[PDB]
Amino acid sequence: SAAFSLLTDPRPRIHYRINSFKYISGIFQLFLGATQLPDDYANRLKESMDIILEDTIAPDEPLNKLHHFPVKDIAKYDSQMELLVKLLESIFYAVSLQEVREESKALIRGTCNHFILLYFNKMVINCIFDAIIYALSSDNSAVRSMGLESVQLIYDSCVELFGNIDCALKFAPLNVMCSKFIHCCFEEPYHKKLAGCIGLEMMLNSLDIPMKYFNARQLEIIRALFYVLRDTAPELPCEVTNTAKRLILNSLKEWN
Amino acid sequence: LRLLDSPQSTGSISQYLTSQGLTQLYNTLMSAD
Amino acid sequence: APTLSSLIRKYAQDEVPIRPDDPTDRDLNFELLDRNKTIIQALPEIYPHKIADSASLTELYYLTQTFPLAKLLPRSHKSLTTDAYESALLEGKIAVLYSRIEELKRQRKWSLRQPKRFIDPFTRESPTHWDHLLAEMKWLSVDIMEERKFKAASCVQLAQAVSDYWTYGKIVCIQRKPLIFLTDEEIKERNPKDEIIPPALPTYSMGDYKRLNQNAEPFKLHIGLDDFKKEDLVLVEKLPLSFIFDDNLSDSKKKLSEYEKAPIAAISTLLAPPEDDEWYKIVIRRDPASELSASLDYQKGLFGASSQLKPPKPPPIKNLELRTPTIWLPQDDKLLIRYVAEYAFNWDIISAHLSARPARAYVANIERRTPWQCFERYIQLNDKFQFTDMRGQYAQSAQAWLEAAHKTQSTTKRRISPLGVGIESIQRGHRRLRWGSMLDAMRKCMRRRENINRSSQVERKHTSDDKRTNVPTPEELSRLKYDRDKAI
Amino acid sequence: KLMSILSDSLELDIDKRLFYIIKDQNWEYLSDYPWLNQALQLLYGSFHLDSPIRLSIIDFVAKHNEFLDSVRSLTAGDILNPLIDISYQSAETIHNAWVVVFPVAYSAIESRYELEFTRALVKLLFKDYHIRQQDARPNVIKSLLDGVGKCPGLHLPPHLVKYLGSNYNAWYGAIKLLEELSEGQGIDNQKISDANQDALLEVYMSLQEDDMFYGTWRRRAKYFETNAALSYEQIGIWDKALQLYEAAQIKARSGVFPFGESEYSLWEDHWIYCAEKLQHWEILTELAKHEGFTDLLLECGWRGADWIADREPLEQSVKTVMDIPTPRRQIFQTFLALQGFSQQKDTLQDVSRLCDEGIQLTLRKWNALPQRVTRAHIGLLHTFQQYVELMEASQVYSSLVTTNAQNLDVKSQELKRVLQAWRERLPNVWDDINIWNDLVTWRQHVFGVINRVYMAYRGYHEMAWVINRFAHVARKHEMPEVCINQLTKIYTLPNIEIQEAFLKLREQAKCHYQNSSELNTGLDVISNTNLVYFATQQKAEFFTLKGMFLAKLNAKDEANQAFATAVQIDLNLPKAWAEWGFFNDRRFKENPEEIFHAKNAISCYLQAAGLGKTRKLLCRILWLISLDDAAGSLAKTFEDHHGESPVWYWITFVPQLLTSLSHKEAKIVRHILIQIAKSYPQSLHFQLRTTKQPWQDVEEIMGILKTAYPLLALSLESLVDQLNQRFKCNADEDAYRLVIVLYNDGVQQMNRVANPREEVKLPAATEASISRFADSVLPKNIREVFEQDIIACNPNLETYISKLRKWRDCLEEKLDRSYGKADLERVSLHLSLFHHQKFEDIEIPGQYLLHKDNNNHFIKIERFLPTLDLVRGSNGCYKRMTIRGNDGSLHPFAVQFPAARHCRREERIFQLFRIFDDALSRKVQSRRRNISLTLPIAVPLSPHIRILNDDKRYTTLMGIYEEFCRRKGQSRDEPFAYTIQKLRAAFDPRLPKPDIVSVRAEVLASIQSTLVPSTLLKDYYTEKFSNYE
Amino acid sequence: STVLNEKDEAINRAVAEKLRQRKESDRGWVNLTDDPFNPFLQFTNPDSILEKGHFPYSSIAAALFEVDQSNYFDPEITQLIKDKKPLPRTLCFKDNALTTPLPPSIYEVASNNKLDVTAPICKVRKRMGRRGLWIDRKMTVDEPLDEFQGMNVYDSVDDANSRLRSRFSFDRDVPLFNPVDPSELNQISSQTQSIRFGCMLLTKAYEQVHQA
Repeated sequence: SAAFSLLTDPRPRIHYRINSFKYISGIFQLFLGATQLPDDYANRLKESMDIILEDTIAPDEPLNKLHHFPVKDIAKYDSQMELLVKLLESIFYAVSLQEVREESKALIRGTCNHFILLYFNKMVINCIFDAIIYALSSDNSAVRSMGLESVQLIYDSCVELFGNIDCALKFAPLNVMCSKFIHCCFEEPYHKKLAGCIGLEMMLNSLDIPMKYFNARQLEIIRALFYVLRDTAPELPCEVTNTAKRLILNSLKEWN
Repeated sequence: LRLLDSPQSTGSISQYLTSQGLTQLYNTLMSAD
Repeated sequence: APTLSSLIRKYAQDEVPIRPDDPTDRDLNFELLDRNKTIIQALPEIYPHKIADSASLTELYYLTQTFPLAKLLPRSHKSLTTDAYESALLEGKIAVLYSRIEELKRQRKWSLRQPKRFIDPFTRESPTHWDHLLAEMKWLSVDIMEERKFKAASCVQLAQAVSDYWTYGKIVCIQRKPLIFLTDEEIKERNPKDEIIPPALPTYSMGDYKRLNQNAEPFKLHIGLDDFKKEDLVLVEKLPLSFIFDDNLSDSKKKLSEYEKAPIAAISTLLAPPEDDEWYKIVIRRDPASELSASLDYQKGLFGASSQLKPPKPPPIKNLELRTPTIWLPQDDKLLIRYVAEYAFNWDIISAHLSARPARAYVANIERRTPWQCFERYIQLNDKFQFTDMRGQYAQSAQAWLEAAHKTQSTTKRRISPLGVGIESIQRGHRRLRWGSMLDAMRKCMRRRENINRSSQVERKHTSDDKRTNVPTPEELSRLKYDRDKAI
Repeated sequence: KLMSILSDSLELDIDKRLFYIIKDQNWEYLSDYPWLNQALQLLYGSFHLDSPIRLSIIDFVAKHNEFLDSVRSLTAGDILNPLIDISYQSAETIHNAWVVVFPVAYSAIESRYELEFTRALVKLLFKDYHIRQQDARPNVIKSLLDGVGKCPGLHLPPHLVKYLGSNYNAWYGAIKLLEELSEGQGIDNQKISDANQDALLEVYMSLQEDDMFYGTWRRRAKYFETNAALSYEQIGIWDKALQLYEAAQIKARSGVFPFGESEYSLWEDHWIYCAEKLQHWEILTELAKHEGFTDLLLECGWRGADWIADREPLEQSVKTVMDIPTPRRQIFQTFLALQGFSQQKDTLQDVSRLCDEGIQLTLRKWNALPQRVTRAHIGLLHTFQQYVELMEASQVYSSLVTTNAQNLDVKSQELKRVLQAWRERLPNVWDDINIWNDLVTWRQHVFGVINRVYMAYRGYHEMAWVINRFAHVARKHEMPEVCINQLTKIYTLPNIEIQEAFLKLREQAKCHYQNSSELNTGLDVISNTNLVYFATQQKAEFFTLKGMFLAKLNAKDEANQAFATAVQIDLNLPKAWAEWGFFNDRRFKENPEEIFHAKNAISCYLQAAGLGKTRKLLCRILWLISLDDAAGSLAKTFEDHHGESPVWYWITFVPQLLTSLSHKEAKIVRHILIQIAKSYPQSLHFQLRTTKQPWQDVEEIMGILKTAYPLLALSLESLVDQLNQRFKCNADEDAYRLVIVLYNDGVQQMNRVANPREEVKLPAATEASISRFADSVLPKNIREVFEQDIIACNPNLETYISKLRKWRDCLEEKLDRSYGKADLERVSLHLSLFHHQKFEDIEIPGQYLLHKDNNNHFIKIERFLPTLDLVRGSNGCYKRMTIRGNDGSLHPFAVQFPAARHCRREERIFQLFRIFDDALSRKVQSRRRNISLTLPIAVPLSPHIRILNDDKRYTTLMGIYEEFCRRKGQSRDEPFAYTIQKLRAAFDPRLPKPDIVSVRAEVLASIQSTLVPSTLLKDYYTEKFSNYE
Repeated sequence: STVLNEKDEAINRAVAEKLRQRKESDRGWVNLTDDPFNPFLQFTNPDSILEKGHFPYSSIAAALFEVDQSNYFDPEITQLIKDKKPLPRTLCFKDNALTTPLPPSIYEVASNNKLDVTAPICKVRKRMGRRGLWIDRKMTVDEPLDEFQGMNVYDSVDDANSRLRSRFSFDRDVPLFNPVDPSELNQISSQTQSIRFGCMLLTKAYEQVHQA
């Protein structure tokens, strides 16, 4: 609890801030080391992509009852998820410090790869996107650059694993990230709206031309952007309004 | 038993409750020497 | 997820029983602790190593029936709880069980109560020839049975060794020694060692034993080294030999049947006397001396060795001469001495302990105990006090205050220092003699309440009546109110 | 470097390091900086550095595995060293780490050395250098006691724990340590248990948590008299407690039963306490003088003798008791200084200095108390008011010194300003009467001084005002006649104004009328004993009281005449109208329907309606109009009654009025319903929509509500329609509900059957229900179970119950498979867009059901939150919205689609208990403890949809049982299986039947012993709540 | 403090009545009702019961305490069991030397606290024999037992198992469970017997409570 405040606060000496980041990263690595993937990753992964190409992985798991995996302490699970999200938020914020930047970057790329692998494994039968939205929401330029590079690495790793853009987007967390951005475009806080808008901007500009998918989702995108235009009161800064207007007037011309 | 048992008592306080009874008791106990 | 019927069927399938002689997760966890804290006890199998405390059911019945709880529970003035009713039902069960026991005993149908049986004086005195023959009986018969079992075990072990040799190869064979050939001239002129104590196999004989019921390895069928790692040697040498024919020529003596010792005839299954197979069980126990408290043992660091009290002055009050003496009873003096010896001279804690009153107590002026009062009383009672001996902050202020108090006591006959009085001469402010003034207050309270009662009574005794002519219904009044409202 | 040296010098074992910390270190710097950090470093020195730390395309895989290998091998240094370096900045980390670590280090201590460790810890706690650590909030002692409490088996002395908790802001840790040993001890431990209870009672008294204090005495005490007196005192009545203590002391001193000093000290002290609360100051004066006490100042000067006179004894007493000063003594000394300043003996600067010192003392006392506001802070708040108003009084005295000769009007403006400021600053009614009397008497002193200086009238009219207010407050406490009599006698102030004297005489006459003497004498003395003098309202009130007294007896005509006289005295006075109406209603109830006094009763009720707390009159009006009138005379009286009706106070009685609309009182209730429609539309709109030639009138008021306020009607109907259409249950929810109903029916049939339930067959109704469930439900495990049950024409009850339980479990798993969280926009676009398109303001539904009196400050809806949460409930899954308010406070709401057929009865019971709560939260004795009935707020949107306030964290006891079974691993239906099997096996046909109650009791005892332990909730809330506070 | 005198006089009355009972009964008869340990019972210790509140009550829960190996004792042995005297032939060994004989530990059948006596590690005798000394043994814990066209009788594995199970079922090193319980003699199951006995006891306890 004091570690979060000390990492955020610049008044304490940089030594204590570095120690607090080390503590936070140690706790996060401890959490990450629990959900271990199967050791034989290569052959099992190949079989898994063959199965998902067969497109029958999901219905096979449920029994006569839909839920077959027991769970315990659902409230404790929710608290653990919240703590994990907050720790990853602190990890993103730690990139601003010059002494932390390199190890924070290495850890964040590693956890990005681990999260994409874990999502693939689960789909064979999350919470990274919330921290991603926070990082895109931050005012500090370095945090925004870290978030943008992180989402770029998400797409790069996805296209590397699946091997092509057309095959990846079908069974990737790209659709889930799209839905998360669209939903957070509807959120009440201003900074969440900014994060959602900038994420949609990069997804519609820097991504490798998946025009058919965005043409399918154009109606939802238009409605979300009009909502973010409506909700922002004029008294607040107009960066989100300008970004939304630019995105609308470019995207609507683009795929139509 | 320690919690639920109360020592017994006798109803000899009917006369002592009256103010004159208290005067008599006070006089007797003060002059007990 | 088992179905409901599966659960109701399972509870009717009895339960696997755990024998009394079986590790039940309540043990010493083996000799994990030090050897010096463990003691080996060798008890005969008849007697029990562990016994549970109990008191005779007659005693329990009498103690419960001297004052039953079922009389108290209806008369309760405090909140009840399930536990009280649990205890009441349990004592009721005690009472009914004892009543049924007594009813069975009265009808002379109680197996535990039997007439004493006659004993022949002649038999118990001297041993006849037949009884010695029967001692030799038991001994050779146990010997023959154990010999047969041991011979079977040894022979099957030898056969298994031959089979192992014929499979893994001459590896298990002996390493061999050089052959000492002698010349023709030589013929021209011409465990496994030491008091061996071979054990014997458990009793399964032949048919079951080729399955080799073994812990993890072949058993020890010959132990001639006799050391027993030097730990079990005393166990071996000091165990009584069992089924002995002659009791080392100690008088004559005679071993009788175990059913002959018991005056009871063992007419019930519960009344079976011990088998007396003459076996010793081995159990390890925690040494009682280990459980005893012992002095702390540790190693000092850089410092802390002989780090080592002093009575610092508590903060004295401002210099004044209008105080009132605080009288200390002998019990208070004893408590102060015991606390000061024990409470490490922390005057705040002593003053808190002596002035602990549990019910909204107004402290009398005489009886109040502030830390300065405790310090003054301790200085007075010590009588070995020295002014310059004292060390600590507040030293000079307290020294000046004490000097001023002594000077005032010398000049003015009034007493400032606390003084002690015995229990005979209880003074005005003490708790022992509150009752006089309190009863005065009680009497005045009764007087006030009687004044309120009697004065109210006569005034209450009055009466009068009035005519109800020209009573007006409320409806006329509502109309009048509306007319007034219209006017305004 | 220093820590490395001090650590590697010591032994690696944790127990030896703990012994070194507790026993060897002297902590030379007197704990100015919390040494727990150094102790924590020394303890952590024993930790290993080998990383046991755990809880509880080919190229890409190679890179990820390399990263994972980097993640692993995380040594304890990478966690501990950052913790060591960060604990320096903040003390909360030190406290938390010590609480976490201490029990584990203690566990390493073998039982052989336990006594030495306890003695060393006691010696460490007893050292005096901690006295400079009082101010730090995460101080050393709090952490030490918390760690001691966490580790079982360690028992500190009781009074030491009491002192440490009291003086170092460690109250709740001390309470935990005292309560752990107070109960669950052997008979040989009676002495230590008694000492622990004594310490706990000290702490409870200190915190002013007097309820648990009285409870602990009533549990511990032995004599019956002590128990009865303590209970009567706790309830609030004091005279009977005084009498019981009197009897107890007399019995003890007469030797009738054994005399024990313990609880005899309690009898003495509590008798003094009840005597001072009952305002027996004059009696206590001689007791204080004879015995010597600290309340001699409290009663002799503060309420008896004047401070300006006989100053020397009071000064000597204050100087004598000034040792170990506490606030109240400082108020006494400051009051002495101020009263001296009145005589110009003392300067104002001296008074200011004394007030500053007292303020510092009270701040220190406040800082001693815990952070959360408890009942103890009430006295300190009263003391704060005392100091502030004392400074105001000092300024008043300074202004008053310059009387300006006859120019009194120059300073009279400032005097009136200060007095009017004082008159609006009073303690609440539910405050203890001691505070009220303290404040009243102090202001009596101030007003007396102002009177003395002031020797077109300038006088002490505030004297009588504060006395009258104190008398009213004493009446609200139901205190006996002594206090009110003393107040009334003091009201007739000597040398008072003629008008004030007449008012005091009238008040005394009214009090005598309340007594039996004037009532027995009659109306000549009850209401005509010179009470009527330029005060028509007082005469009317006295006449009403006399009429009520007459109506208490069988004097009906006399009561009617008295009520008529009271009404004629002042027609505007409402209380006389209400009393007359109640008397008329009593006459109507007693006499049969042959006399229609309801004609007058309803009229006087209607004209008394103009007045808060008028809901009783409206309820009686509705009841009266509900009963028989063949000619409808009461209807005409209601219609002909020209008195205005309070439209706002009919809001609460909207459902009963709507129900009565169908009956013969339609022509009566239609007008009031129309009036309540136009003025307050939203409160009626929801109920009127839900209730939809009876229905023609409903359409008429609906049209009226549409004509006026059209935007409100449009917005509300749009919101309701969207909520109804967009929110619906899936077929899985219906199947789960059907399975739950079938399982409940089967369980009831099996358990409630008088037969031993030895596979008893079920009737054809069960087979028909199983077939219907199989046909209706979608193919799944539940459908298969239903089909299997329908296959057997007459299956055993056990088999059907098992099949239904399996089906319900499968349906529950299927329902819980879906994620609870969701978004509002996808499920319903309009709700998320509502706040943009809303035309006018809307208050949150259900606000009008409360008992407020004005509509001005209602919370208005701002925006629906986009996060819609799905929650599984007992009846089934329900959707939870989250409506934000205008003020920014969330108002979670649950939507129930199935609802129930009996929701109207639930709403009516809710209204009744809300009325009881409103009446209950005003009485002094009930409000002093903050008692509330905490009913939910439920408003019916449509005949099939209702919404009730369902805040998060509501976990039913069934949920607690589910969590316990899930953690332990047992099946939920385990006790039911146990009970059914034991009951079936008990009834063996070989021999006759046993007693059903006895076998049920034994089965319950077995279940408690084996399946469900008694300490279930305690363990759950012990693991749920870590900090003992 | 008069309650102390009341309690001590109650104890005095109880012990005096016990003395008069034993003197009136022991003359010509042997009475074992008063002796608490003489009909010695080696109760089982099931771990199913966890709460452990009022162990005598909860007749079903107490029924898990099946009695095993009932035994009778010589009155002198029972007297030694009372007080803290050691057993006659106890041999206590410490540091390869004899010490003073130790009394049996005292354990609470209810309380689950740690006790200072473990399970019997091994059973052994020391018997001289014609070859020389021997140390016989049995297993302290019983084995699980049975660890191992029309078919011909020789090939029938089940029949051979039946032979090897019946032949080794009456002279085992450790006897079978064979508990001494009244269930078999009542022709009804142990569950029903326990439930109905608890029922009868509880009904009579309630009628006794309602008597006063």
